[PDB]
Amino acid sequence: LRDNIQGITKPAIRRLARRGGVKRISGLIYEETRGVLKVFLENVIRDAVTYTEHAKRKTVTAMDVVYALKRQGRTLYGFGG
Amino acid sequence: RDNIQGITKPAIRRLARRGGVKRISGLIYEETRGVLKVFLENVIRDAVTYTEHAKRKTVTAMDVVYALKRQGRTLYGFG
Amino acid sequence: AKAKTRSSRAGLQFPVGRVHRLLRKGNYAERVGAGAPVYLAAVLEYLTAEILELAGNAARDNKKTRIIPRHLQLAVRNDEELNKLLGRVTIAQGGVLPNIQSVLLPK
Amino acid sequence: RLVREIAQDFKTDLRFQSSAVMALQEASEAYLVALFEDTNLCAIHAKRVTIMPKDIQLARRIRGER
Amino acid sequence: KKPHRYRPGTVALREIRRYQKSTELLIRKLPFQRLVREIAQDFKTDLRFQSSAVMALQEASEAYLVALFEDTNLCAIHAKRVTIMPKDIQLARRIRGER
Amino acid sequence: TRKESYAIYVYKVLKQVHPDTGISSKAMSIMNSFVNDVFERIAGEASRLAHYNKRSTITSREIQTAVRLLLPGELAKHAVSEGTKAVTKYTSA
Amino acid sequence: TRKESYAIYVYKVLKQVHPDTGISSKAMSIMNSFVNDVFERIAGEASRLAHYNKRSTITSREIQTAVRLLLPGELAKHAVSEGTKAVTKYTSA
DNA sequence: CGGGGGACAGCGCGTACGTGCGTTTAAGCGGTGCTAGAGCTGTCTACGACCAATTGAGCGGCCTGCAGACCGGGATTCTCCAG
DNA sequence: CTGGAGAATCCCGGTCTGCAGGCCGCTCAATTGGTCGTAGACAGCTCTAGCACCGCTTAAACGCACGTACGCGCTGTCCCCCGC
Repeated sequence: LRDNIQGITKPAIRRLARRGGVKRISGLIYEETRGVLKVFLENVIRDAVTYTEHAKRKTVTAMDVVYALKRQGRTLYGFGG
Repeated sequence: RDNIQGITKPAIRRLARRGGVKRISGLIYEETRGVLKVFLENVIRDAVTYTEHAKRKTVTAMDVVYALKRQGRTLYGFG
Repeated sequence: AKAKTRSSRAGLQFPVGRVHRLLRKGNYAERVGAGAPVYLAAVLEYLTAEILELAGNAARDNKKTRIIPRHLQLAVRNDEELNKLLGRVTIAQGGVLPNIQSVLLPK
Repeated sequence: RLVREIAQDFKTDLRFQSSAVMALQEASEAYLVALFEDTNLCAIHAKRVTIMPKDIQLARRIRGER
Repeated sequence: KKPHRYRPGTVALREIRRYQKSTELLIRKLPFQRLVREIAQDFKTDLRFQSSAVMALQEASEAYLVALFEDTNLCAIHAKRVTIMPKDIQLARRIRGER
Repeated sequence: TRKESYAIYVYKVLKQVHPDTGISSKAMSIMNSFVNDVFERIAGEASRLAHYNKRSTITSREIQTAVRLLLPGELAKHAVSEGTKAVTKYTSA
Repeated sequence: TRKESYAIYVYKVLKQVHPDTGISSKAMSIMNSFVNDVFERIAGEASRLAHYNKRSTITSREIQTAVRLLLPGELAKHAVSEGTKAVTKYTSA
């Protein structure tokens, strides 16, 4: 598993910005977006894995993700509750 | 009764300076007055709620501490 | 006498007994008062009624007979107080409010 | 005086510990200073050295207060 | 005998309208799962994943990214511009408290 | 095993206000999660209130105070009215 | 009556790290507030974890997980080391 | 990959700022005085925990018809341009 | 201004299908009734601090004159992002 952050293609970020209400986009944005997304994903997954390990489990559940998001002040509905 | 005008422009300028602000427009002062008023309502409402639930008539500092804490603004040095 | 549900006694749709059980099992306090579960059930029922009413209005506006997450998001975000309450909540498959800034409009 | 005047549309005849008043002043001043610094950053981003209330509005909007 | 091309920006507005009404995910699922597993590799090996978990991460990330894009658009407009600059993103994240 | 939820009561309320409106499963789970979250918020605030006042009981007064603290304006007032009405009805009957 | 605090223990810690540095009352008041804040954060997170795994007991493992979740990086590592060492020493003693 | 239109650099200006001095004010301090109300104490009583027996509401499993999704083809709208 | 032209979108039948919702058996969690212990509701007492007042004092706010630099409008250039 190497070089997957390039998997987020430029059209994907373009669609994300269009949903975000962005009309004109600079070309040197996408790598910054990828870095920020990587930071966010790392922060969430760290706590998710911490929860999974404290339960002595080997698979990560969505419910662990729910707790991790809740502890970071980002509550998500519709994934088990 | 216009205690909102008790917040004179020198105090606003001083706060901006501590905030690292160099040049200030003249329209700023009233905007700060309004924003500060909104903040004060938000805190004081909860403070009075806590004071009333305790069936008290005097607001204690601990009430303000709880109100600030539940708003995401933790304060130390008062209990 | 025959058993009569406390929800019926207070005329509510939500299970007061389950609420009391959860209150006792949540380590919230040593003892739980008698009327507190009723109060909580009433509040939950009222809030549920509010959100469901707005979601149904939105779904009928979209001309569908079932409420989907999109309608829920629209109802929550369009209401000032509901959006204020759910300010830090992410709704799965909720989409976004179709809002466009004026300066980007073609002139 | 401003605090006492504000503390009238929730209840009447409210007594106050001094410590509550000073804690309110501390919190208010800290919040105002932080808002000022954010406003300064916003104005600088607009290639300016003078802050006008639209900067405050944008700062509070991004902060989520708005 | 003309290509009949639309002016720069109207297509952008049309796709903004398109994507502000939809709710589906905008990212390919397989690359996102691969990246998620790659990131998780650095915390614990041989980790298994429920699919609902990966969907949860995708939804949360896309929502957060949309919010950040909306804030960045406001920041850039404050600079009286139309194109988004990375400095706008940095300022927005700093103001949010993430920096 | 068996898991419980608020599905039946939510469906009842839906039929009460919009008798001719259906609901999808995902949305139904969304309401379930929403109810759970509100429950946790009110319960935690009530527990903090009780601990602050050095009390052993969670009464309806604490629930009302927590509702006032956690709800914005008109929502808080209407919820307080509903809770008081339900408490009065249950006490009478 | 009498109110307890952390003044003596913080004073001893200060004398360990800076055996000559004094302190003002406002500073140690802030110290006690910070100590209480951290205590409540960790204890609440530990209780949340225990309820998450359907367990009635709070052990040192729960506190270790809570500290790992609440403290960033090197602080978390060092605190884990301190807690482990103290636990091992107390058990051996 | 063509190209337009947006980013940006540079310049004029006039005014809304900053800066300093004379003036008025009200904040701050110290003192006196009063009492409302916080805080503490004894009591008992009503209310909540707890347990035994009962049962029916709600959860699990099954099934189904229709809401909604998916085609396709005209109908209608929106935008661009040449006049 | 203003028709055409072309592309984009809407809409209305027509068809299929997964799940929303209803039905059913069962069981365990809610209910009912009775016991008992004890938390707090309540009355009563104390005395602290919060409120109000007054008189000085002087630092700070205020008003104002004045001058300049900066925010803003305008213009020309180019490059780079968009439509395809």
